[PDB]
Amino acid sequence: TWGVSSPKNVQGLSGSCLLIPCIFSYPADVPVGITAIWYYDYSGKRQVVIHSGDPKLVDKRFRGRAELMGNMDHKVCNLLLKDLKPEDSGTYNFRFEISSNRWLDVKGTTVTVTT
Ligand SMILES: CC(=O)N[C@H]1[C@H]([C@H](O)[C@H](O)CO)O[C@@](O[C@H]2[C@@H](O)[C@@H](CO)O[C@@H](O[C@H]3[C@H](O)[C@@H](O)[C@H](O)O[C@@H]3CO)[C@@H]2O)(C(=O)O)C[C@@H]1O
Repeated sequence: TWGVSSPKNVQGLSGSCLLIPCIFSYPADVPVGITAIWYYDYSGKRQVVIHSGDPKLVDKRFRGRAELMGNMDHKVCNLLLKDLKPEDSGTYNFRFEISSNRWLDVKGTTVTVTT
């Protein structure tokens, strides 16, 4: 079945890093490269944190501070956020595109960054 599995909320500290564990799934009948995209505040600012298809789409606010630590071939979508700022608090949502066969996790993971 289609889905993304990750903690609902995670806490982080200013200046530190945060690794959001992530595993995704899709039906075995779907023909398969997979594009990985992580959004920040999808329903609002909708800024691109990670984009494996075209890194040029990444918002300047995240360039050099975020990296996809997962192996898409192994269905791992781990997100590493570096040099955390209080402004990084908010919800991050993963989206993967295969080919109609695309999926956006509406749940996402909410990050809280304190001093
Ligand atoms: C396998 C599959 O069916 N993939 C669909 C996906 C998934 O259903 C979805 O990602 C699961 O979360 O939906 C696709 O279309 C959706 C996409 O365009 C999003 C963009 O935000 O909107 C969805 O419609 C929403 C709409 O935006 C809301 O305003 C409304 O209240 O609810 C609608 C849903 O009922 C689209 O369904 C996708 O690309 O993600 C199409 C894939 O084929």
